Amino acid sequence: ATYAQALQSVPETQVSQLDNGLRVASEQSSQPTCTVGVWIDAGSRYESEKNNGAGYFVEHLAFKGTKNRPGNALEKEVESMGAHLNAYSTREHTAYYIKALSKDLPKAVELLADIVQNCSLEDSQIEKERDVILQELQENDTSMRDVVFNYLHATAFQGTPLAQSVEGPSENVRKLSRADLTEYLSRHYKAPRMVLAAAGGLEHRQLLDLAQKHFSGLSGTYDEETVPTLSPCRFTGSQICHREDGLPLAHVAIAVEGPGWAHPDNVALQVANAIIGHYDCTYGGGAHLSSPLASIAATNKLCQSFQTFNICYADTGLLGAHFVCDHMSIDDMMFVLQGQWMRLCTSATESEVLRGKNLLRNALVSHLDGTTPVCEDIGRSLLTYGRRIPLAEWESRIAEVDARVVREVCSKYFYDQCPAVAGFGPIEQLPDYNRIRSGMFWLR
Amino acid sequence: LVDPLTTVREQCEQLEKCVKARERLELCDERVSSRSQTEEDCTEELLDFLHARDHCVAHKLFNSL
Amino acid sequence: RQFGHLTRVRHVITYSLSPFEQRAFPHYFSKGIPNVLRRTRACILRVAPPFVAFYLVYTWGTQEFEKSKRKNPA
Amino acid sequence: SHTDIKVPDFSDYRRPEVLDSTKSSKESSEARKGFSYLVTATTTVGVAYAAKNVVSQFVSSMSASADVLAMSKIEIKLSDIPEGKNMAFKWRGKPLFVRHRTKKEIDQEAAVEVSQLRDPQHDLERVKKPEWVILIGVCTHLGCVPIANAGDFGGYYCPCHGSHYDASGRIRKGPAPLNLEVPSYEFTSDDMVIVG
Amino acid sequence: APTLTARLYSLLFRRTSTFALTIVVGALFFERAFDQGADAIYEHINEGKLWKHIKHKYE
Amino acid sequence: DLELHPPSYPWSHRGLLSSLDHTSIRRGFQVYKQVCSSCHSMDYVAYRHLVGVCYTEDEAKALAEEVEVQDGPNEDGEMFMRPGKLSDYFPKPYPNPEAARAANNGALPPDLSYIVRARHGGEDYVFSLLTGYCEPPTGVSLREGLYFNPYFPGQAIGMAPPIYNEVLEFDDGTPATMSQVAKDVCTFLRWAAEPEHDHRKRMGLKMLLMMGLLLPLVYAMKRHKWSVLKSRKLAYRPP
Amino acid sequence: HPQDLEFTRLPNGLVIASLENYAPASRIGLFIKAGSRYENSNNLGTSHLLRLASSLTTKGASSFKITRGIEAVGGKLSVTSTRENMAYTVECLRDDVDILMEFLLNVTTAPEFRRWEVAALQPQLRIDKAVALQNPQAHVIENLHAAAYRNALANSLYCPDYRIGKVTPVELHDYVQNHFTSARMALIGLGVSHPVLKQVAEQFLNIRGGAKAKYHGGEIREQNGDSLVHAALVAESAAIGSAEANAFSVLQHVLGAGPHVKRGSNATSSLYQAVAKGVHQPFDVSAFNASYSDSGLFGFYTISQAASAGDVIKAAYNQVKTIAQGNLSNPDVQAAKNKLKAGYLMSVESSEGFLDEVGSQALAAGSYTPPSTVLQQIDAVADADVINAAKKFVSGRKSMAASGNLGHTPFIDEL
Amino acid sequence: TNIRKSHPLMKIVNNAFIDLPAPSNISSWWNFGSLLGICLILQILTGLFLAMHYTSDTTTAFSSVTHICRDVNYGWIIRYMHANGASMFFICLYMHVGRGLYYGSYTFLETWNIGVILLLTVMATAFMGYVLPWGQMSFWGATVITNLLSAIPYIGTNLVEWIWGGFSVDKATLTRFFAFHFILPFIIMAIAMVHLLFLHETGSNNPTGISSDVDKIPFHPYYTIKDILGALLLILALMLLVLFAPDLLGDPDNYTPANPLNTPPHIKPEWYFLFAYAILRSIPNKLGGVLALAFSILILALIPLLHTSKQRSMMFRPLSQCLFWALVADLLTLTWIGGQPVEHPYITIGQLASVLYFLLILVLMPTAGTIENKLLKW
Amino acid sequence: RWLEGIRKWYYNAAGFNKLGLMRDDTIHENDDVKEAIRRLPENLYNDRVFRIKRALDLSMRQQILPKEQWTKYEEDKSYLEPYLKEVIRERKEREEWAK
Amino acid sequence: AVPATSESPVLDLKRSVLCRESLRGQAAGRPLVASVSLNVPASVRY
Ligand SMILES: Cc1c(-c2ccc(Cc3ccc(OC(F)(F)F)cc3)cc2)n(O)c2ccccc2c1=O
Repeated sequence: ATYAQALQSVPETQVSQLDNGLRVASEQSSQPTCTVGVWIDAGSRYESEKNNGAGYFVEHLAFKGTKNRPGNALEKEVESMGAHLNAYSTREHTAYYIKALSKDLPKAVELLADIVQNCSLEDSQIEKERDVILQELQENDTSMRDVVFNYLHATAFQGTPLAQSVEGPSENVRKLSRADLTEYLSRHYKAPRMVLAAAGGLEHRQLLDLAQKHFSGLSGTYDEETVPTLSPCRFTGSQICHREDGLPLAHVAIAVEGPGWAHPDNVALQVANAIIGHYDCTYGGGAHLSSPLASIAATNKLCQSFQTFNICYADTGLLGAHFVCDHMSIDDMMFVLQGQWMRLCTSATESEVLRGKNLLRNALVSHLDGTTPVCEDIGRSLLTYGRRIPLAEWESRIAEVDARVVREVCSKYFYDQCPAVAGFGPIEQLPDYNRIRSGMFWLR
Repeated sequence: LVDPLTTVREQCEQLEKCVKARERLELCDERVSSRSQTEEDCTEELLDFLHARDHCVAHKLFNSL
Repeated sequence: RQFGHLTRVRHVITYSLSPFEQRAFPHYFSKGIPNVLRRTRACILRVAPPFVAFYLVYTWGTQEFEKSKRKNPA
Repeated sequence: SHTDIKVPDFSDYRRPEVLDSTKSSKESSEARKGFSYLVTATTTVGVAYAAKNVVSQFVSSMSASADVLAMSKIEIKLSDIPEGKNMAFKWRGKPLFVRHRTKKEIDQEAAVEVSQLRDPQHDLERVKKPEWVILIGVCTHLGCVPIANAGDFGGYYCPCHGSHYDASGRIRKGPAPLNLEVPSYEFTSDDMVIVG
Repeated sequence: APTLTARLYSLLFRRTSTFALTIVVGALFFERAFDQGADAIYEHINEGKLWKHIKHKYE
Repeated sequence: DLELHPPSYPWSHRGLLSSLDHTSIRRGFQVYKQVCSSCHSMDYVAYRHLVGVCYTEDEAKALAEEVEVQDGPNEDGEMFMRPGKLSDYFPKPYPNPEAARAANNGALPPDLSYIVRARHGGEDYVFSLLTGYCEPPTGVSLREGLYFNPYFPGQAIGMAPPIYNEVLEFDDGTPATMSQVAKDVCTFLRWAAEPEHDHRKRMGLKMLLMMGLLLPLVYAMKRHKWSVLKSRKLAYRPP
Repeated sequence: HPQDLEFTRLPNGLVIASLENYAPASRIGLFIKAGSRYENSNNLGTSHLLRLASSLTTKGASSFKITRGIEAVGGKLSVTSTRENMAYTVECLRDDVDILMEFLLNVTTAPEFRRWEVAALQPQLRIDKAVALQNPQAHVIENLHAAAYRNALANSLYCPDYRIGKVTPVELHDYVQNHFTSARMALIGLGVSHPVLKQVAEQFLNIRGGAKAKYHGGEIREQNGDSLVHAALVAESAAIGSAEANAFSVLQHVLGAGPHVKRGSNATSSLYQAVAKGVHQPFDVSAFNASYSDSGLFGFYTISQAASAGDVIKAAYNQVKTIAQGNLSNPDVQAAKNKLKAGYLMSVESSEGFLDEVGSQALAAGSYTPPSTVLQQIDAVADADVINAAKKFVSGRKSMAASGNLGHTPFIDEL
Repeated sequence: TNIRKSHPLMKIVNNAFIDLPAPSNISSWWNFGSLLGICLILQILTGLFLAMHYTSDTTTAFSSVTHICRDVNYGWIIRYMHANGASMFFICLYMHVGRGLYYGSYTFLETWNIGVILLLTVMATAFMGYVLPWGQMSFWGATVITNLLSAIPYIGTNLVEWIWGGFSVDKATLTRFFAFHFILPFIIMAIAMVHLLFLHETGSNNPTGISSDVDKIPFHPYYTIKDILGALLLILALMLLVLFAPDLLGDPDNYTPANPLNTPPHIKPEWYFLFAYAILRSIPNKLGGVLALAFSILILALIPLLHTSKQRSMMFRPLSQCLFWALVADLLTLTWIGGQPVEHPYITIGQLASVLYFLLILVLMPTAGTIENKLLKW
Repeated sequence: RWLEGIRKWYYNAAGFNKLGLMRDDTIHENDDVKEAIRRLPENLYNDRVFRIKRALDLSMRQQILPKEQWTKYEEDKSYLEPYLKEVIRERKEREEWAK
Repeated sequence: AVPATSESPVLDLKRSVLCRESLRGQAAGRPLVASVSLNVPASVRY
């Protein structure tokens, strides 16, 4: 029973569509539990400046009652059947999903439908959830990680909708009326922009019929003027430096323009990012770690933590790394990190790329474990790719990557290219942009 | 053989700045050569004349060479 | 003393662009010429007066040396 | 909140190519780098041109000056030296012997024994024209000026230690290690020779 | 086709090895061009004044 | 002791990138040869120096052969006299300065090698001196042999006017007027003092062009690097 | 080829269990009765160092080879400690299981614990503890146990400050040699055949063999000036494997055991509503239920404002008293059962959590109880059993722990 | 981590020339340090190459220098680069000092004092350099200037004949002047390194005179690229002189050989000494004149002590600014007057200028500082 | 009193106000001033830090602020006086005690 | 091979809580678990 074989007999993903244009997608196995939910092409990128943070504001109101189940009736019903109700918003994707017993899937699909379509959005409930968001925005200021990433976007995609934070500026939070929220909803929550995804013990045929029963009313036309169509986003080589010596560790986040969801190069870039990898001070490896960045970082106590990323958006993204370190280490961290990018561009080896491949194989095979991550993979893949890509296909793309590919792909995006830099905290040492930009090429 | 120099020195000599300076020269010519026993001479007045003359000579002597 | 041990600074954000994203000479004549005239006007009557004085003490002293070397009519 | 921070408008400073916020900067990236690196590359070519000339001049300084090149060569008139007689000259602060050789001296120095000599050189490779032998008039052992038309071998003889040179300038019997020196020369017009 | 500066970058300036060989080649072509071109400008400015121009009269 | 400084004559080499008139040098040499060389030395110019400037190699060899020069010693231990060659310098009139004084009533004729460089005004000065000899003004006379020149310091010189109309016939048949003879000899004395003149100016042009190229390029490189900082915005955002 | 779990207990005591499910990935876990409870007051924090100490040099593999070799094949090695067990786990693609297995056996059966390597590792105790104690839940729960017990379960998972830098190589050897034995070990696997696991366990995991937890009731009070006060109050509950334990688990979900809806107000949580009635400022309350081989702790954990800690704790305690007096309808106990039933199945939904339950059961009991049998045992809890659990808690000797500005946090004897 | 910060030699270079934290706002007046180094290297090279062809024997000396210019390959361009390079040096020096005065850089005491030493050493070098060609101004310049030391009581007359190595400036003087002239630039190089060693203890001053620790940028690339541009402009100035007017800043009398009988009309040192030469000639008494010429340079050592203003730079100080530019214009007057014959009106102007020089430094600019303070309620 | 005309003139002539600096920002840092600065409260120190940063950046560009934004003679608070006065008063006490 | 839920630093200032909505989920309900690894950041569970 080999690995190549194992991939062939992974459960396939079923794909059907409704009249209005809602896609229904399903992965089945004999399991006592399930996860089902609605994924929507909606988020901060689709928001203008006047209504930024609306999708986030909505997310707060989603579980606060419906027309059919007023106030805490929605809440009570989820709790009493042992179900778990959850939501998230990114810059491009809003998503609501429910984890339930398999037998309770009809009611599960019904409740999701009631949340999306018949959302109360009460006057008093709005004014209550207004203060809640303001306090979350204050909590967020205390998370240096969150702040530096919001900054990276803000400078990287400056003067576009991708510069905007998901949560919105406090000005908007304090002013957004119920008129704004209902207008936002009817414009962006449409059947062709949406996907109903489900995983666990679930007959696909049943889900599709349940979608008919409850999601038929979903609007799938747009009027004469306007049809949501994202403009491309201009990446800018830029720096944002929030100097705040009062904080005890420095956060730096640096990235070049990535290719975005569609592009095959994403597979080779994943392999490269796996080579460099990630680290923190609790890792068992230390000096003997495989990644030269990690082993050098560990032995010289350069940083407390770092990760490589590759963030994907529609026709663009952020490819790089984030690190957290001592105020005297920022220069040396940058040096070694940029040194790694250069080494992969120019001189990546077969055996290290093989390691990267093996990491990535492992990464996405074990991440898709349990119904929730698989439900999410179904939901979002249908929005981003237009399909679920089977594990067997990922494996074919991975086997195709050799040392030559990693070089050529990395050179495209990293070598002699302007990055976006965000730093926060005691960043006195944080290298000058010219020194950073000169560190994106080698003289050889 | 006529020298272009001595032609131009004549040409320049009949200008307002020259003729005024040439009269200053002739004043002291028949002031010192008329008076007896004064140790004063007329170097100064000659050089005033030549400064004005040879400045003009320079400006167009080199045309004939 | 190294970068990182210079001094204490708090709550100051710095935004900047890559040199490949921008032009070397933005508004070089448009904003340059007026800023030059502003800077010239600002220092002119601190800088200039002594050098006017030099010019005068010089041109006075020069032709005074010439006059002194001539004979006096007496 | 920190969400209130929005990056200032940089439009005044931006390149034309990256003004359009709805278009990808990736189109213009190949170009914008090209322009700026061209400036750098052009500069380096200019600096190279300069430094080449500066270095090259300084190097030139150390090579022979005009007045040292002036004494490099000496012209000799061949019609001014009769057949048989030697004529001395002053060359690079040395005597310089030019000798018109007779048809007897030519044939007599032609069929000499090659091996017997201390410094084995045949006559047709010591000279360019058979009737003219040009040599430096410094005795090779410890430096004297050899006297013409004397000695045992009938060429040049030295009263310092006891050396005997033949008519071809080769050491035959004495303490000298290497023959009298054959300089670098060429005949120009059949009447004249330049040594040097 | 991409722009002129872009062709220059991808073909000559991206790899630092090609960038350097470019400089060395270009400097040779520049040197002979500049020298010959500037000498022409000098000798025209001083037409008939130089030994080079009056050489023929005594040969 | 009043002073008349020379006017600025429009020389063929006055301009920034203007070379010396080499034919004028060739005439000017002959004015040194025929007129000066029996009074003034010119120790730093040899017969080889003329080659590729005013005369060919063969012409300069002929000019060198024409003159006497001492050489030695020969094997006898004597100093002989021989016909000159390219390597010989222009020969001094007298054996020493003390001899020179006796031949000119006390006054020593200066060496002319650097005369253009060693006198304020240069070729403007010498030209004025040579052509400026005139009758003295009234009230004036010097010692018997000290002549009147208005351009010489102290107004009196111990040199007989050396040039006049047809003091020589020129090789190329130029009408030898006093003005023409002075102009030519000055052009030669300019070259005598500064042989580098024509090369110097060639270099100047090539430097001006290279600087015309490099300065705005290096200035552009400067603005490029600095543009990170010139653009930057600061904001103070306390809690 | 549709597959369910296989099971073996060797004559030497060791359990092997394995479901061959033909997934691309393979998780293998060696579970050992070697948790913090098996330390005494002379070797405290030894198990903490031992948890950091895999990937030190072994007999068959170097420190370098363990790290490089596992990373080479994209794999992972984890070491997990409770108070009662230690769990060594390896993941990889199924083609590399016998490479990872070789490493797993080396780590657990033959570590060298070299003096220079063990000494070099000592500062990692401080880093790992420091990080963990950033969660205030860690302070309170570690103190809660220390308060509630005299010895075994009182032990902290993290090495006491005074012992950091002082855990010797001998102590590490002693701990492994005394606790990592066939009689105390269960070797679990997914995506690997049962016959080949059995043969590994017979040939490489046959090694020879080597006090009851006394409940005390105390309180521990960390004064630290936070504007929020974490606090937990428990009484002795029952032992895992007894039927009474199931009653406590149901009582936990009647009272309220964490959130069901994102940003939700917890309308069915009995505790949260009881507290939210009196005091509206920021807070959280949950029922706390630990269950061990010897003993158990049941109670509740509050997070409250410094000034409101008195009000919140007493409000929470009062809600348990009404449950103990008899105020409890079927619809509540039905809801609570539905939660627990769903929660259990959801915890074994992933193949990570499934491995944890298979191995967990294998140590504390004889064999594997299927999900269907567990749900039937939840249903077996009558309303009467829930009221007895509550009654037990109310009249039982109390243990408490707090961290925060405790100026208005009451003592046990103030309650 | 890198071998720029690790390697013992690269570490020094990385800290002094690359990662050096420099103020963001330093102006063009900060380029002159860089340029003085370039001048120094430039002199050493051209100088060494000239020394390969020169001879210090009195008879052959003048002839060797001309032999360089006429027969040595590109010997002329080397020779005139070296002579105009000495002018470019002194231009660079006075600009560099002026910057220090105006912006109050002299508060960096050790840096400043070593500066004064450097100044004095460059002066000694350039004085002895001008003698080497052995023309008129060389010989007679050296004679008059040296012989000022005979005005010292008791010993002065001995001292003069000890420098000379004889009874006039002759054979032994020229040879030793060649030896001292060769060695001194190397000594300068060493002292210049001590100069920077102290500068990098504090880092650089800037135009505001306000501490720049809140806004330092790394030296590379910002000021490496500025210094390249500066060096480029320095080469232009130098080569403009060398190729278009090599005789402009020199004197004609140094093209006739040195004559111990025939005295030149108006004997004077090279342009960069003329200000202090004028101060010497103001005072009628000779020993007084020497002590004034001495104090006209050494007063630089006194400047830090004379600082009164509560602000460091003259940027925010109108009265001082004017008095500074008066002091500059006065120095330009002393250079003019220094070049003139000793007669009316150049005697009186020179006396009046010399009074004004010391008056500005010792009385007026200190007073101006204190007036400015009291205008700001300080 | 009567010299307030000249003080107002001098203020604008000096022109540190054109960079948005207050007088006490321009004070040359000796050992007393260093200590006085070190004793400033968070707010006054960080203000000082920024005002200077802004001025240095303006100096770097060779520009000034808009005239509305210039420091107004009347609004120039003497923020460093109380700290510096005491630092000096303290040192003079130690210097006295040292005799 | 997957990075953890939270990247760990030592001496990094703690994250604030301001409301009920962020504070629920925190109250411990089950006894502690501790993992350490080769690849994944170290975690402590309820
Ligand atoms: C060291 C420094 C230099 C500097 C000076 C000279 C050089 C090049 C050089 C030229 C000659 C040279 O010769 C010798 F003998 F070794 F000194 C040595 C180096 C480079 C940088 N600049 O420009 C500065 C400009 C502004 C502020 C501080 C500095 C600052 O601190």
